[PDB]
Amino acid sequence: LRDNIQGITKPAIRRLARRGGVKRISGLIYEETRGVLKVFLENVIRDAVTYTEHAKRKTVTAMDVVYALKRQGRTLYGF
Amino acid sequence: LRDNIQGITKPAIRRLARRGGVKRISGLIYEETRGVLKVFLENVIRDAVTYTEHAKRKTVTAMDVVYALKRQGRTLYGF
Amino acid sequence: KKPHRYRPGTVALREIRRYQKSTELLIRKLPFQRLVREIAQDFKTDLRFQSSAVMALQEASEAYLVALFEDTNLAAIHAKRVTIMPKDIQLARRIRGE
Amino acid sequence: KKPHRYRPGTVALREIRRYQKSTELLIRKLPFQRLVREIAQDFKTDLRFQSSAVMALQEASEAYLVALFEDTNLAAIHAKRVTIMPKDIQLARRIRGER
Amino acid sequence: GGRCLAFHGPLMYEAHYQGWKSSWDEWVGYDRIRAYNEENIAMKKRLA
DNA sequence: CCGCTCTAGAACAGGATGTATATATCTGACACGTGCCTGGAGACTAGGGAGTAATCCCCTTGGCGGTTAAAACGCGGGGGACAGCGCGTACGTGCGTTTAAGCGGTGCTAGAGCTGTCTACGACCAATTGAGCGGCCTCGGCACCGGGATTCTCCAGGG
DNA sequence: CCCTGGAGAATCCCGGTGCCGAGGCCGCTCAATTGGTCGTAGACAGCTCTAGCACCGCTTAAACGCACGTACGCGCTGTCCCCCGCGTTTTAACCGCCAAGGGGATTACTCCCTAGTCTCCAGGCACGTGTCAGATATATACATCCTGTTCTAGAGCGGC
Repeated sequence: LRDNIQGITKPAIRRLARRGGVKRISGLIYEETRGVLKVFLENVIRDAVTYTEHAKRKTVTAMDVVYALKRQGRTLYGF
Repeated sequence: LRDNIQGITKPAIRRLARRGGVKRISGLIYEETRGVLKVFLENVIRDAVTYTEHAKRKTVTAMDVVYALKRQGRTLYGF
Repeated sequence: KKPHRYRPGTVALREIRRYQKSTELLIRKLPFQRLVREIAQDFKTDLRFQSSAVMALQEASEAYLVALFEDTNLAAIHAKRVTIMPKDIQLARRIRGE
Repeated sequence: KKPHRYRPGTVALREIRRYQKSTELLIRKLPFQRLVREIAQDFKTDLRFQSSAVMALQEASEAYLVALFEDTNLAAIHAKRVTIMPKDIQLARRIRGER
Repeated sequence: GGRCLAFHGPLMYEAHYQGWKSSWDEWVGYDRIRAYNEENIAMKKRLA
């Protein structure tokens, strides 16, 4: 699996900013937003990896993702 | 005790800005800083009031203020 | 014969209104799914994710980025602008402490 | 004859370097202490505060204001300015989630 | 005492020049006059 | 067309005032020593929760076509970020003057530990029992599909 | 250049289908409920004594205020290049369908080590104190910043 950081397409980043009420989006925002999302994903998934490793499990469950988000003050409801 | 919000004097707010690296200090920032400080104090002290009331004590200790700041993610070292 | 030729900004505000009252997921499923596996394979290989596990990751990442975009947009009007910049995001993360 | 007449900003930088390396408290003890009492009077009439209790509140308030001023200052250069503005603080609290 | 007393052209010498730093004072005793503060510091230094 | 004088940008040196240090000496907590003494450790008893093995069924990954929604490319163009300029005001700098912060002192009591005391209170043990949830039957609220429409918005014409 | 009428297109109100997730029902079984019984944390009463509250000298660095001007927030201009709206053509997204096999979930046997005591003792804590690095103090000394004067380059003017 390579070049998967481009999976978050420019209209997808455009649509995300539209939900946030952004009037205009620069061309350099998409590269920065991908990097910010990559950094944020690299922290939540790594925390979920330790949660999955602690349970002697090989598949990451949704409950471990919730605990990974809860410990950083970003608790998620619905899972 | 009235008009004690003016105890945070103009050079005292200026000194706080200088510690934060602020080069130029506006004349309208002192009322805003006092309002922000009043709001921040009205949360921590009230939290310490409930800590003091629950501890069957009528004097506020620094130990109770430590947990009052800690429960909002602002833990203080050195008490 | 004259094309409609909408000026920039009006359809963007229309997209803002149509996507603020809606709740569908903006980011596609497999592109976000494949990004998770590539990131996770750097930490541990032969790792699997449940379908609902990625569902929790996708909604949380979108809401965090939308909230970041809200602060990013709020920085633009604060800086007398309507176009967001990469430096606007850097200021937003620094103030939040991230 | 004329005095030295330092340009606007020169003494400001000297104050910046002095207060960023010295740990003395900028806010005076007594005016801050009476502010604690009048705020706590709205929650409890018969309340007392220790000397260390007011001490802990002062350092946390000073560090929070310094951290707020750091975010307020950084928004000024972000907004092509060097002077902090009340709207910059309102932006700083909202981004931090403190309204 | 007073507000203007100097042997040279006075600059509101008190007992010290007001509006100036403390590292300029001279406390010598000479012939001191007022002359309405050297006729209003020589009519504002010949009007700037 | 060339030389001469006027003018101004800029590098450079000197004065100024707030800090960087070289002792002198105070000084006040720092760490060492001591005397305990109170909590961890060796040893022991007992039991209970997970390591491991087995099962199982279940659920995520890989793996295909289909299709139509959408990313991507490109053209037109259009409104905005920013370089730039001008105004002015309002905040930097500086002391005069005032005014309260803080150090030190004294007195009082508000009340937090501290020690008994006695007392209801909740974990635990028999004994039990009744609606929560897995599952099944039913059913209707809004997704979907169009149909129509007010209805808000841009382009063109007139003053 | 601004005000107003008409029409193109995305959006909003509405009739019909239905279907699949939500509402309702049956067991029933396991966790909620009833009663008793003690060890024990906790409320209550008296002592106290150490730290906070209130007022007082004083003095002095901190703070309010006024005069002045120059860095800077803010108003205004253009542009052009950076980003949006739309036409076209790919493109991989989603749902449609099928197995696969590691793997989550459950049950059971058993075995180690952690719950719970007895005793003690050696490291940790309260107390006491000589002491050695930090702060106050001040002439000395940096030290960079502001400003004044001079050097040299550039444009304008006049004469040959």
